[PDB]
Order: sequence, then structure tokens, then C-alpha cells
Amino acid sequence: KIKRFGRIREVIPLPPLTEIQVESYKKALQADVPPEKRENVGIQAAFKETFPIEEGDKGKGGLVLDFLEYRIGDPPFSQDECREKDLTYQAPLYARLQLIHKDTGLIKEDEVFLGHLPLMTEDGSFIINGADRVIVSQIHRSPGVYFTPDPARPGRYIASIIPLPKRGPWIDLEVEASGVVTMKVNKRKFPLVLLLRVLGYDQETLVRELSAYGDLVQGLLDEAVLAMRPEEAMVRLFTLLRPGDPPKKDKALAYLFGLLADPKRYDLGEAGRYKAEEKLGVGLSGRTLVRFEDGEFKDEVFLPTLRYLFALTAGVPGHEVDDIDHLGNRRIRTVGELMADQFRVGLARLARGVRERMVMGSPDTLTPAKLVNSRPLEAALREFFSRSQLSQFKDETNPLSSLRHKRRISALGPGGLTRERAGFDVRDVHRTHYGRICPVETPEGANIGLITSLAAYARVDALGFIRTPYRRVKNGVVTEEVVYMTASEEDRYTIAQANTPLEGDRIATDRVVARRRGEPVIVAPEEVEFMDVSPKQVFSLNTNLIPFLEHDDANRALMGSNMQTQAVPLIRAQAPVVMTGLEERVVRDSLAALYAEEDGEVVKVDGTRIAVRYEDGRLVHPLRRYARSNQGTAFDQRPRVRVGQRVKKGDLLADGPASEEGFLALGQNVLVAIMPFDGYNFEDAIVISEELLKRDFYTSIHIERYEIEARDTKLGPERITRDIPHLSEAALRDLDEEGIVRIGAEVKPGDILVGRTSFKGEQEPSPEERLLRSIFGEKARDVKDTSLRVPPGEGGIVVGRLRLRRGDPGVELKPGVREVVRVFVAQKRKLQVGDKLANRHGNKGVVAKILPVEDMPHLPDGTPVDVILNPLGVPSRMNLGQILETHLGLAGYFLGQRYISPVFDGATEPEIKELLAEAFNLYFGKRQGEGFGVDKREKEVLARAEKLGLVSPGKSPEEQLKELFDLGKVVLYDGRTGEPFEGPIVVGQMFIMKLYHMVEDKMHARSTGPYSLITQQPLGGKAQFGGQRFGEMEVWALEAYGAAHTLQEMLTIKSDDIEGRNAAYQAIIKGEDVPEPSVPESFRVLVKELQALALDVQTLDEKDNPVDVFEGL
Amino acid sequence: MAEPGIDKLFGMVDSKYRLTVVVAKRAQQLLRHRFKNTVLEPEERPKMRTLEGLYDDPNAVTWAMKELLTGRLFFGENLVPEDRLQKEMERLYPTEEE
Amino acid sequence: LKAPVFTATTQGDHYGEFVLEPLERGFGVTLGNPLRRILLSSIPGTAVTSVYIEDVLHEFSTIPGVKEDVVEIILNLKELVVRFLDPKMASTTLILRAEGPKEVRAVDFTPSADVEIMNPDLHIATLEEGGKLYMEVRVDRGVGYVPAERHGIKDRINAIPVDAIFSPVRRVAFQVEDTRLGQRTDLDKLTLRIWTDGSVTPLEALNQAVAILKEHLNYFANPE
Amino acid sequence: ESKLKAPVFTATTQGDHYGEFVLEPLERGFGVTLGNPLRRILLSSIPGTAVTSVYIEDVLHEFSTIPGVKEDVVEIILNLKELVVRFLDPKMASTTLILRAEGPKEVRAVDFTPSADVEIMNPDLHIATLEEGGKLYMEVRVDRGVGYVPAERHGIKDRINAIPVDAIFSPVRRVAFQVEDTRLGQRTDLDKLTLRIWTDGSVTPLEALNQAVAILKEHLNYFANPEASS
Ligand SMILES: CO[C@H]1/C=C/O[C@@]2(C)Oc3c(C)c(O)c4c(O)c(c(/C=N/N5CCN(C)CC5)c(O)c4c3C2=O)NC(=O)/C(C)=C\C=C\[C@H](C)[C@H](O)[C@@H](C)[C@@H](O)[C@@H](C)[C@H](OC(C)=O)[C@@H]1C
Repeated sequence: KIKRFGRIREVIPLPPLTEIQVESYKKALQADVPPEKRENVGIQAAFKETFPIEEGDKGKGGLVLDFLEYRIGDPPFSQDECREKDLTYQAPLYARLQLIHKDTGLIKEDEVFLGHLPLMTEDGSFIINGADRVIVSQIHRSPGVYFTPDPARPGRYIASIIPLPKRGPWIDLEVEASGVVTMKVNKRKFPLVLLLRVLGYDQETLVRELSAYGDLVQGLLDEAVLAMRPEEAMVRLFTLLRPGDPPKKDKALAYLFGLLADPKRYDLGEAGRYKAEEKLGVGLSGRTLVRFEDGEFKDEVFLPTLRYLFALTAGVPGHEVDDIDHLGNRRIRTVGELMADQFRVGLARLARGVRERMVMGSPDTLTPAKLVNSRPLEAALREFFSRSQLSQFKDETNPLSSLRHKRRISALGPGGLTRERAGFDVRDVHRTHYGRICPVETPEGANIGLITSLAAYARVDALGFIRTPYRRVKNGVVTEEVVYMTASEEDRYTIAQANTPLEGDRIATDRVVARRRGEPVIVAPEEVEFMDVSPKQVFSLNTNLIPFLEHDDANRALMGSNMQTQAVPLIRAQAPVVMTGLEERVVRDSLAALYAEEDGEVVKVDGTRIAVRYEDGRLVHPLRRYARSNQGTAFDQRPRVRVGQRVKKGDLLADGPASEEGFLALGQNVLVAIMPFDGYNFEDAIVISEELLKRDFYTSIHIERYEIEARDTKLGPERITRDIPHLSEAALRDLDEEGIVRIGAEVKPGDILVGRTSFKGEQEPSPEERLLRSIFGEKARDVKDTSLRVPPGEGGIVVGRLRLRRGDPGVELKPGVREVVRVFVAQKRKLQVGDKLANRHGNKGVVAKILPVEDMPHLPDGTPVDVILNPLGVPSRMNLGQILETHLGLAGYFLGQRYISPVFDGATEPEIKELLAEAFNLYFGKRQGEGFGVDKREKEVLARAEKLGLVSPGKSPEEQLKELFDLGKVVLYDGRTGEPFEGPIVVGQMFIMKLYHMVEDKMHARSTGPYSLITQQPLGGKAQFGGQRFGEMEVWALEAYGAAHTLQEMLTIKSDDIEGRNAAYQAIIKGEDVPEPSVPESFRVLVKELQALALDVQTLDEKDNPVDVFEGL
Repeated sequence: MAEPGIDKLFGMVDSKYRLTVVVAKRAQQLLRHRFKNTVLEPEERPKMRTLEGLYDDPNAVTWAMKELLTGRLFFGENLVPEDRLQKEMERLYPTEEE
Repeated sequence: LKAPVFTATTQGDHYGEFVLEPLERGFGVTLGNPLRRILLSSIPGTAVTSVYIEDVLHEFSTIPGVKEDVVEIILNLKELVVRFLDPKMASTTLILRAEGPKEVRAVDFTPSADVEIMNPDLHIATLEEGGKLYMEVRVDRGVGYVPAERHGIKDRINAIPVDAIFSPVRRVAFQVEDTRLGQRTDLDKLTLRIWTDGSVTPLEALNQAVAILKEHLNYFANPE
Repeated sequence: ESKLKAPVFTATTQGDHYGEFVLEPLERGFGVTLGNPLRRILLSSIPGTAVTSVYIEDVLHEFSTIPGVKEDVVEIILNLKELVVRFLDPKMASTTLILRAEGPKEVRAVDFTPSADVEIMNPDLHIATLEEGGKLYMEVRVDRGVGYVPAERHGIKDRINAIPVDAIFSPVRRVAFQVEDTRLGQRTDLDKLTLRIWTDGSVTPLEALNQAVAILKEHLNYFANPEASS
């Protein structure tokens, strides 16, 4: 019983969502295609790109070496086998080269063993060194040229972007006050007529033939001295490039910055010609400037823009087009692209090495595999993958999360001029980009805009670049839009009339303005490409997950959009009552759950593996059980069906960590009743009814991991033993079998999680001791009890252990580090006082109290409510639709129904009312069933609600109930007082998820414990644990106050002042006396720290000449 | 509401920090060493409440604020010798335990 | 007047609307609630205290050959309601062995002594192709709600102690209708129902209840 | 070491009223379970003695003013309401009260026809002031009641001319109670009832409570012998 609400849906959200990646790497890692086809980008590009290593003297003798195929292949171990042994799931990539000569010879070392390449799991990410990571896609200005208004003072400039940050120079031509036209390639500033001269243009042939309608020229001529002779020119320019190299005429170097598609080419033809040609005059060719034609250089783009500049400086073509942020200039470097360039980088070093060898060595002693030293593609490539800031940890608290992590567009990346946390033009940028093909309400905090998500239906098709959404054009198809799409306007979804949508007023979007209704009403070829396949496309994948966004105010809606992520799989996930269609997917493209293959059948046996789907061959399916999450969430997989076929409205076949059977179920939906509660729901705190716990509802499991490394220090090998000195207490083997704790070994804080022994020789015991030792058989010792022990964290049953030691296979371990024990501990975490409950509409609040079913608002029939979500502020303050759900709540409680009310499409107040008309003729239908009806209380109420003009007076009591039910909710007693709550109190089944916080993890408490021997303030220890911070703000607080003593205490008797400190842990342990300081441990060390620099800090008393007696001990 | 009549104390002293200071040293010489410097022992002594009944509270400042709202005590440049200010404490059994 | 009509439409171990009659305009709840209160709270019951399974170290497991999952298994048993047929038993320990294919629904427990698996069916474990389950699962007599505090020692090894939910009362409400002749349409018509129960009977809940409230009421005896 | 299964009931016996009481350790969920019904019942069900119908020779209804009398019907009317009578032997359904008014002097609730078996608990009580026109004659009625009752009982008595006042019979006249948590028993979430019965409509506080404690007790009984259906 699932009631849908809606309209149209011409296509699909576009699988697999994890397509930004996945289908990205592959098309970059072309590999999987017979070495005959596939031509550019990534893998091969970088290959072909990296020009065949030339050598000494431009083709004078032997040694050329060209590249042929590439071979990814025979992978090392195996996923899981990696994460286990900390192996970076890679694969051998060798490449077939063949150096040429000039004395007969064409050697070809097959394969030529080479660097390793990390593969992308089916999931769409990589395992690096054991842990899971995802390559977040950044955005920069799409290669080209756009000019832009000179920020200084009115007077535009010219910027010339390059293919990708790490490739080609980012030039800028600026018309200035003092100087006139500066060409600033990389780090330089040289007159612009200078390069022009070389290129050819110059006095008269240049100006008075280029620049006329807008002077600005007398200055472009001042150094005509430069514009008097090319060649000598390159040299003056060359001589303008540090350091003092040979002014000798070269052409080389400038054999780049234009010449050879080697360090300056947006190749193919796309993204560069199209740009300028449709910005500048028109016409061009692959790369700026063109040399090696025959001596001189035939430039393409340089003066025409200088031209198009002045035209923008008093002319008409104007267009101050800047980093216009128009996603017609916002490139999106997919992983493969990011991973590509890094592969480019590697070769930008492989070669250096080869060129180096080509020389030294002898022509015949030289052959591939020898000039090649497969070290650069490693490092330069492994360094990127797991050492970038764009190569993050896997967010995996709830299945949606990790999914979302790929659908993410980053911007705080490494790219060139890539807005740093506060890069030049932070704010302003953030702003919603009218180009709505990227989430409109996803950002977080203090990091606004920069980190956006991605439109659901966004991007797909021959991808040169930028997101492009979907748009109808009269049933046709969808024509993958194009950010700089003008297609005579688009008409916002709705007005549907089967196929002709008779409107008269088509609410449509054209360019920017929400222009009324162009009304092209062309029916066929829909007003250009008007219409939008569903509204979802104006939104991000996890926002969609809001059954009533339409009402939810954008802003607050983001506190749900985001927050939702911070979920955390529970034991009884349950999809959400009201829910928007998408859920049937987000947890299926997440590959978090198991998907049957061809047809049906089964066999199984049940448990730790759905045993095959008996159609054709056979494949027992292992079910990732009580694993472990990056966030320590603990995602697992439940199964389904004994003997069946392929599907039933879903070929699920075993759930996952949050699917209510293929239905993303982040949290559990329960019954709430709005209304303050004697103060337990203040500000935003929620009130739980113990019941929840009793029925193990919001309970969540978490399995932590611990780690002790057995070093080797020059005092005696650090070893994991069960014979820990004097620890003898029946603890060791009371658990810890043969060294490490056992499984199921329930653990408390303090136990010997894992124990090992160091040698550390602090002192040599003189006799007397060895004597007593000998005498009182005090067998000497050479070992410390350095164990592992479970920290202040309550501990919990020991879910599993793992052991890794060198000598073992793949295992690569920190020099010296011999063996590295690992132990996972589980923790069923029910629900406590603290924790954020936060739902979908962003009603994030922390739990305050959990009342006994005793108290708590009694519904009439006696059922208790579940959560007492406060109204105050909350909705009014935040204005949202967390209500339309609570209303369609009971109207889905008694009617036993789940509901599909998608974003901006259906589930209308009146329909809900109908759905509320029903459920009553039963909810109340029961009273006149069990044999009851309206009691002296509901009489009191109604006769007060109607007074509050809430109910239609004149109707009967009973009639007033249905009235007061298709909105609020029946009287609603108070099991605590026995009486009622004058004035109805709306009730319903919201749906509150439970975020990753849950108190426990927060809250420590120090009194003394561990003192640090490096700094000297409270912290780092082993026994108990604590430490707290006193960041200046609190200092002012005290200053502003007057707790001088209370202050000097937090910089003395409580941290560094060893004397005073002790005076504290003693003056108390003693009794009737409190901490008596005097000389501050700090003042005493300021003088004897300045004296080191040979400064006398004579301390003087009142009379100036009573000269202190400090440190006089 | 607050303490044993703060407003009352803030009246006596002039500089709000005075009272703070006097009440401080006070308790810090009261049950800080001795215990027999009370002025509330006639029948107006601070007592608590737990399982077996009352029991004056170890909180020294407590008495002070109450022993100060009383009548005894003084403060200024009086008693001069801080030395003989505690030396006289010898004339009447002090010391603690270790 | 001076006397009510303690009507009592009973049932078969559950339900149990219990009507008083012409109650003075007001007492409908003076009595009507405290009972429902008590009924829900304090009152003896029977709850699963601890459970040991064949080849299972501790919770967070996965018995080969069974569909379910020990947690689930324990999440289900958490609902088993046993009757005791006697009064001397701090508790007993149920048993259960199950072969190859089938469902270990509640019933399947060891038919034994003063113990009524009041709630058969109660899907306990859809095991199959690998009949393997032997379980020893305690069942103490408790009161109220007592979680992972009351250790499930017993089998001192893999007890994997389970949460306890003792109250046999499964829900309670009470109409205060007005439909009597007594003296001037005023009076309340109390009528609590002490709905569903674990093992015990509403008339017993309703009774035991009136007891505690009378027992406490007393306390306002001798003042100091 | 003190609390267990035997809470300490602590009174305050302010005397004629304000019976601040304090039974203590109670399992979370009884400071309510008890405090309320008592408080509830306290405000109601409890024998009384409240003027309920008045007659003052001369002007009919209540909306008036009798010359040579500083007050006006209502003021007197209301005064009367604060009158505290008490009856001697059991067989006194209600003996009326009549009055004698003199010159300027005050008409305390004492002047009342000093009838035995019915002594006005409260001597003073303004009642009304009269001067150079010492008329004011009244023969007010009194009654035995349960709680509180408006102008619906009708002041029969003196047939016509009654301006029947409201039936405020219940010695208790305000009942509050807050159950804070205390942790004598180690556990820190135990209940601490505490009541405070303001009564003076005649009967003492502790009396009210106990009496009501009985009132509830007895009713509980009812849940004894049943007549069910299968
Ligand atoms: C190697 O990557 C690093 C580069 C740093 O350098 C630097 C300058 O470049 C960054 C880039 C390129 C980002 O894209 C980024 C980011 O996307 C993000 C946060 C931080 N956001 N959180 C602040 C705290 N709050 C409670 C939640 C939101 C960031 O600070 C950064 C960030 C940087 O600081 N997040 C979000 O947008 C949101 C909304 C959610 C993300 C989910 C979880 C939280 C993450 O997955 C966690 C688990 C980790 O991935 C990070 C710690 C990465 O560290 C590692 C080792 O993995 C870090 C990105």
C-alpha cells in the first residue's frame, strides 16, 4: 500500500548517479579497448602528449624512442585483501617503447615494466593504503579568453587561460597608466609590443592597422626601439627571463608558449577554437601563436584580443565578460581528468630521466627498460591519489553519504588560482549561479558556496564539459541542455494537457528573468526546448529526499538536506512514511545493497550469504556483515527470500545499512505531538518517551578499531606478548589469549585490549636492590607493561581482531615497525540524554528528557505519543513544512499507509484532508465500536476550541471532532495530570533520524591525570584521561570579570607550575587548606630565558631600588 | 535565590571586590587552618542535611559571608603586623595534619 | 448512590474494560488515572533476561544456516511472553533445538513445567539447509524496565544478556463518559480498560494496581 | 540508610491553615500519582459550612444600595462569603442567621443573632458599615456542602427576596504541590511530593488531606466485586 502523488516524469534521474566518476575513469582509463582505437585524454593522451624523448642536438644521431600501446592488467592482490594489509588497490601498467638510431636499429623492449595505477572500485572510488577514498571533482574557468573589468580602477584587461592549471601559461594583457600594455606570462612583465614584434606585428604594420579607434597607442610605441627588429627581439625578451642565461638567439622556449602543442594546447579542437572564435574576431588553430612554420612565427591569438580589448575600451563589442561564473566558463575536471594530468606530471619527469640517460650512455648499450626507470609514474601518481586535498576520506556514515560524496563539486582544490579557503574573490562567488545545474541549497558553514553538490538529473552525453541539465522540446527526448543554452526559452514544469498543455500563460524561464509566459505555445517542438523533465533537476540528490520541500524555507531546508547525511544506520531503519520517489534509488546506486543478476531462482541456506540465484550458472553471494564504517557507523546487510525468482516490484535480494527493503531508510519514523513540555523542549531540545528505548528503536551499533605497533627501538625489540610484567593480575590470560584479546571478549574501559613489552633501560639497579631482589626472590626484569588497554571509552564486546607483520606478503610496514596489531570493538548505543535527533526539514535539536510511558501525552485510546517536538520558534522562526507530514501522519497511521509526495509535486493540503477524512471513520469509527464516545473531557475541549474559532459551533460534539482532526488532533490528554490539554494539540508520525553525534563520544572530565613531558600542560597520558582548553576568550572573560585569582590559577596551579600544581593535588588531598602559590612558574622562567640571550632582567620592588630577590630559591 | 544575602554584603563594603577579598581571606584563615574563629556557634551556625541529619558544611566561604553579615571582623590597615596577625594564632591552637 | 456498580466486561487474558458506575462528578479520573498510571508502571511481569546460543561467542554474530541474525534473534525473543503457572520461580530457562528447514517460531520451545509460551507463532528464527540452533534462554520475574544492568551471567560465557521488559500490561486508557441517572446529569462514568497483557489478567493488573495505590496512600500516616 | 520502603511524611502545621506536607522518597512516578488526586479531591469533596442565600429587609434583588450603610449589597454579599461558620451537633441542616443594626458602629460578623450550636469561627469580618441610619436587617441562611456551587442552587428559604450567594463550602481554599527530585537513595531521580493545603473555610489542613486521603481510599474499594461478560 503505497500512495503516489505527482505528474509526468518523461525520463529518469539518469543512472547511475555515480556516473560523474565510474564512467569517468574508464573513459580516461580507456585501457579496456584494443590498442587500435581510443586517441586522446588521460592514459594515452599523456603518453602521446609526452613527446618522443628527443636528445642532444636536434636530430643529429641515434636514439629517438617512441611510445606504442599501454598495458594496465594483472592486478596485485584483491580489494578487501588490500584494506586488510594496507595495500593501495592498484594494477601493473607497463608501456611498449622502441628507441631509434642513425646506425641501423629499432629496439623494442616489450611492455617495459612500469608504475602502478590505483583502480576505481565498482562503487566509483579507490582504496588507498587500505582506507577508502573518493576523488572529489573541482571546477575552474573553462580554458579560453574572456577579458574582464580591471578591478583596480575602471580599465579592463585580458586573461588567456590554458587547457588545465598544471599545463600551459596563464597570460594577461593589461592596458595600464604607466607602461602601456603588459604581457604577463607566468612571473613576468614585459612590454606587449616586444612579443608582437617577434611574432611580426610592429609599428604601422601593427598600430594604424590594429589600434586606431581607441588611441592607447602612443605608449604601445614608446619602446618601438623593441619594435625595430625581430630575432634580436626574442633575445631581448629571452634576456627578460631570469636568470642571466645566454642572450644568444634561440627561438626555443618561445618554441613553446604557443609553439608545439606540447605545453599549450586545448587539443582536439573543442573548448578553445569555439571559445575565442566566438568571442574574438573568429578563426584560429589549436594553440596560441604558431612557429616552426619556417623560421618566423605566425601568431593566431594575441593582437586580435588586444584588438577585442580596445573594442571593450570605448568600442561597442564591449562585453566585460569576466570569470562570469556562467557555467559556460566553469570547467569540471572529473577524476580521470585529475588523475590524467598527474599521469602527465609523471612523464614530465620520466622523460627528464630518459633524456639524461639517452646521453651519458652509449647508443648500443641503450635500450628501453634501461633508459626508463619506472619511478616517476609512481610517487608522482601515488603521491596524488593519497596525499591530495582533493583525494578525501570516504564519507560513509549512512549509504547516501558516500554516494553524495561523489556527486560533489569541489573548489577549495589544488587547481591554478583555485580559490583558497579565502582566495581572492571568496564571497560574492558563493552566490547561487543562475546556471541551475548544480544544487541550490547544499553548502555547509564558513565554507559556503565553494563546496556544492550536483543536480539530480544533471550531466550526461558527449562531455566536453559543464553539467548541462535536461530539457524537453515537445515529447521529443530531452536534448542534454548546454549551460550556454539559449534555445528560445524554457517553460517551467506543469500546465500539462496530455500532450499539448493548453496554458495561455506558460510560466517559463528565458535567459535569466522569470519572464511571464513567452507563450510560444508551439505545442510541437515545445516553445524552443522549453519544459524541464521534473522539478527535481533544480536540486541535489539528498535534498530531493524531502517530502515537503516546497514549504520548507530554502535555508532551513539545507539544515536537513545536509544533516540528513549525518544519519547513522539503526536496527530497524524503516523508510520514511511520507517520502518522494527517489529513495527507491539513492540506496541502490549506492551499491550498498545486493542486486540480483539475470532472471530468478535462489537456493541460499540463509545467513552470511544469499547462495546464488539458480538461473543458469551459480554465484553464492557473501553479505558484508557487521563490517566497520569510516565514521565507525557499522554498515551491514540483511537478506530476503527463501525460494523465489527475480523480482517483485524490486529484485532486491538482501538489504543493506539503511534500506527498509531497497528504500533508503536513514532513521525511524515515529509519532510526535507538537507542544511545549513543562520546559523539556526549550529552544530546540526534544523529549523522548522511554517507550522508544524499550522497543530498541533509535539504537545504533558502532564498532571502533584500535592499534598498537610493535616497534624495534635500540633498547630491545618492542613485542606483543601475553607475559606482561606484574600485570599478572588475573587479567592477562583472563582474556588476551596468546597475546591479543579474544573475540566476544566483552571489554570495559581499562582492560588489556592488547599487550606488548618494551625493554627501556632507565637506570642500572645498584646492588642492595638486586640483593633484596635476589633475597626476597624479586626476580629482576627488563620489561615495561606497555600494553594497549581500552581508553576512557566504555569499551564493549570485542567484535574482531587482525594481525599484520613484515615478512608477511604485500604488507609494507613503517621501517622498524614489526607486526601491527588491530582490534575492533562493537558498541550497541541505544539512545541517551544528549544526541541530536534532527529530522528532514532541518528540525535539528538535541534530546533533553526521556519520560516513562507513565507521564507523556496519552492519546484517547491510550496509545502514547513518542516525541514531544516543540513548536515555539522552531516552525514559525524557521518557517517550514515539517507539519505537512505530521498531518498526513495519522492520515497514514490509522489508514496503514506509506506515501510518495515528491518535491514540488503533489500531496496537497485538501488531499491530505481527504486522507484525513478517512482514518477517523475508523480512528473514531472504533469508539462506536469498542463501545465508546466523546467523554466529559473532549466536551470541555471542543467547547473551547470552537470558542477559539477552531471548530464550527452548532455542529455536534462528535462532528466537531472530525472537524478538529483534519488538521490538529483529538483532545490529547496528559497521562501525567490525568486531565486534558485545553485546545487541540496537532499529533502525527514525523520521522526523526539520529545524527553521528550521540553524546558518548563527547564529554570527558579531568581532575588530574596524565601530564605531558614535552609541553607540560595537562594531556597525553595512558591511565585516566582529560585535559581541557583555555583559549584566550575565556581569559578576557575572567579579566572582564575580576577573578584574578581564579585566573592565575589557570596558568599556574593547573598546568605548567609544577610546584604549584603539586601544591594543588596535595593541599587538597591533605585537608583544611587550599593551593597557596607565590612565585609564578612562568615569571620565574621568563627571566632565565632572556638571560640566555644575554639580557639582564633586573627585577625591582616598589621603591625601584629594592631590586627583587627572585629565583634566590 | 542567591546566597545568604549578597545584597546585604555588597552594602557593607565599598568596592564590590572588597567583600570578595575579605570573605576570601576570612574563610582563608577560618576553617582554613583552625575552625574556632566562628561567630555563629551560639545557635546561628551553618548546618547541612543528609541521611542522618545536619552537619555544618566544609565550605569555608559559607560561614564567612554569614559570619561577616554578623558583627565581628574588621578590615583596612588594622592589625598591621601580618606576622603577629598569625603569630597570635599560635596563642590559640592552630595547625592541621599530614 | 453511596454505592457504584462495578461492572466488569472481562475477556480471555487481555482487554478488560472495567466499568464502575455513577461516580461523583469528578472522581472519573481521581481514580481513572493513577490506576492507568500504575497499571503501566509498577507490576510484576515475565521477561527474557539472558540467552545462550550454540556456536555463538557473543552478540553481533551470524549463525551459519539461519536466515535471521543473532541481534534480530534477540530482538525478537525480546518479545516472548511467558506465563508461570506458579509462585516460587525466580525464573526458569527455556530450551530449543531446531533442524534443517523450517521456522523456529516461538512454539518450538521445550514444552516444560509451569511455563506457557502464551505467544506461540512469534517468528523466532527462519533457519534452513543447516538445522542448527540449540538455545538456552533465561526468563526471570522482574518489574518495570531493567536494561543491560541486570547482567545475563547464567551460562557464564556467551549469555549475551538481553534487555528486559517486565510489565505484562500492554496499554491502558479510560473513558469518562457521562450517561447516568444517579442525581442530575453530572457524575462521571469511569471505565478503564487495562488492554493487552503479557501473561497476567487485567482484573489482576487492575487489582494489583489498586493495591499499590492503597499501599502508598498509607504512607501519609505518621508525620514528624 | 533512611528512605527505603517507608517514606518520611513531613508536615508544617501552620496552625489553622497552610498545611505544608512532605512525604519523601517515592519511585519516580508517584509524586504525581498521589499528590494530584489528593490535591484534586482536596479542592472538592469535603464537608463544609457556607452561607448560600441572603435576605436583607427592604430592597429585593442584589443590584442595590441600602441608605445609611457605607457598603452596597455586593460588598456585604461578598463579605458574607468570607464568613466562617461551624456547626455543633450532627442534626443541623442549617440554622439561619439574623441581624441587628445600630447607629454608626460597624456590623461585624459577630452581631449575628448569637445562636448557639453555630458559632461564627471568625468574629470580625466587616460585613458592612452603617451610620445615622442604622437599619440593615438580615436573616441569612447557611448550609452544609461538598465543594463549590454558583447561583444554581437557588436560595429557597425566605421564599421571595433572597439574592442567594454562591455556595463556597470546602474548608480548603487553594491547593498547590511540586514534586522535585531528591537522591537520598543513591539513585538521583527519585520523587519528592510535598503538598501545601491552604484551608480555613473551617476545618484544619492536615485534617483536609487525611480526610480526603480517606475519600479516595474508600472509592478505590469499589474495584472489589465485579460483574463481567466473557
Ligand atoms: C584529503 O581531503 C581533505 C582536504 C583538506 O583541505 C581542504 C582545504 O580542501 C578541501 C576540499 C577540496 C574539500 O572538498 C572539503 C570538503 O568537501 C569539506 C570540508 C569539511 N567539511 N566539514 C567540516 C566539519 N563538519 C562537521 C562537516 C563538514 C573541507 O574542509 C574540505 C577541504 C579542506 O579543508 N566537506 C564538505 O563539503 C561536506 C559538507 C562534507 C564532507 C564529509 C566528510 C566530513 C569528509 O568526507 C571528511 C571525513 C574528510 O574527507 C575531510 C576531513 C578530508 O580529509 C581527509 C583526510 O579525508 C579533507 C576534505
